[PDB]
Order: sequence, then structure tokens, then C-alpha cells
Amino acid sequence: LDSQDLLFKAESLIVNSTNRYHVTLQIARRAKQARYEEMENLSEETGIKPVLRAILEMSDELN
Amino acid sequence: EAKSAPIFRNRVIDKKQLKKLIGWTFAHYGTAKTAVVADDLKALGFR
Amino acid sequence: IPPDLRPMVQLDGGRFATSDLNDLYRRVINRNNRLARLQEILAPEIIVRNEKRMLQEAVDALIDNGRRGRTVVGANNRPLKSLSDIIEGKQGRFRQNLLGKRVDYSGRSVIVVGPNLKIHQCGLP
RNA sequence: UUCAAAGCGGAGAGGUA
Repeated sequence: LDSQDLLFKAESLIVNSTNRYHVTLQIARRAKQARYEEMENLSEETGIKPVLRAILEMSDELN
Repeated sequence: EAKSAPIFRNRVIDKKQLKKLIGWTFAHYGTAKTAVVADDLKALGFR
Repeated sequence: IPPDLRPMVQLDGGRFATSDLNDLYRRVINRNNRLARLQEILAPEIIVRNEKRMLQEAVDALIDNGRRGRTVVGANNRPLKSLSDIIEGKQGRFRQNLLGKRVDYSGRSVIVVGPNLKIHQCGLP
């Protein structure tokens, strides 16, 4: 996991979008949902921050 | 945002050539490769 | 106006620094009470008219100072701040407190050059 | 059970970017 990889992934998410202001809202919703669902006291990969986790998951879904 | 091989610039490199190279990189490769290229050029010039 | 929007503040040496609205309200109330007292005793009319004119000038100076007649000066020879001066200027409420404010979780310092940093990175003390 | 004692407005003069 590197910051450069995150930068490239975010750029790839911006493309394939048709709107720049509509992807930020989706990322924020996914991040809030992930952090809230983390409330189970198991600490599933709590190391990563919610926004970076949402970016990684949405990039993986892009295939 | 790939597949375009750079041309071997066999000439002197002033500010105009650097601006042209940055523009070409943005037009052909994207917005995250231009930052890397600019950082590499900065390091080489400072050295 | 409610009293917390025209508060009384205490200086370092124990002296009070009252607002400019309190003086204008005091003048209006004093003139009103005096005129009512004169009207009670059935005073001659030529003095009641003087009291009425003075009350008009006082209320006018409270609403807007120095618009029609003469400016009302306070302790020094500087004008008092009326109700219209609160909202109207460049330092009024609109441009100073509503279109831009002070915020929390903020700082300020001098900047130096950092090489060996990547763009999108900064160095915070 | 209660908090709690440190924050204050205006005017003038000069300076840094």
C-alpha cells in the first residue's frame, strides 16, 4: 500500500464517471457505511482509514 | 492513457521545451503521470 | 434591543466602558419623561413645543446619527455609533460577521522550502 | 447531585508579506 497507488486509483475512479461531483458523494456514503458497520467489536482491518478503504473497494469493483 | 512512446529530443532544453513536454504528457498519459514526470525533472535539474 | 447585544464591559482598572447605544437610549428616555411631566402640570405651550422638538431630535439621533441635522458627540469630539452604523459599513455586520468569520482548528506560521518532498505532501511542525 | 473562573469594546500610531 503506497500513496502513489492511491493517487492512481483515485484518478481511475474519477474517469468512468460522467460527473466529477457525483463520485465524491458515493465515496463518502460508502465510507460512512463502512465505519458504521465496523461497530462490531472485531476490528476488521481497522488499520486502514474509511475513505481509503472505500476508494480501494470501489476500484476493485471496477474490474 | 498509455501506448504513446516519447520522442528522443536531440536538442537543447529551455523553459519552452519543458512546458511543451508537460503539456504533451498531460494530453497523452493523464493527471497522475504528469506529477511524477515533473518531480523527476525537478530532481534532475536540482542535482 | 436585548441587553446582551449592548453589554457593559469592565476595563482593567475597574472603570466601565459602556456602549454608545446606552447613551442614546438614556437621552430618549430622559427627554420623554421630562415632556410627560410638563404635559401633566399644564405648562405654557411655547415650552412644550421646545420639548417636543428636542424629543424629535433625540429619537432621530438614535435611529441615524448625523443624517438630517447635527452629529451628536460624546466624551471626546468623536461621533456616537447609532443603529444604522452597525449594519451599513465595510466594518458592519454584513461584511464582517456574515460573509466571513473566524474559525477553530486553525494555525499560522512561516514557510521554508522543502526539497525531497513529493507534490501532495507538506511538512507540519 | 451542582460549575466555574478567565474572557472581554473602541480610538490613534507604526510595521511584515
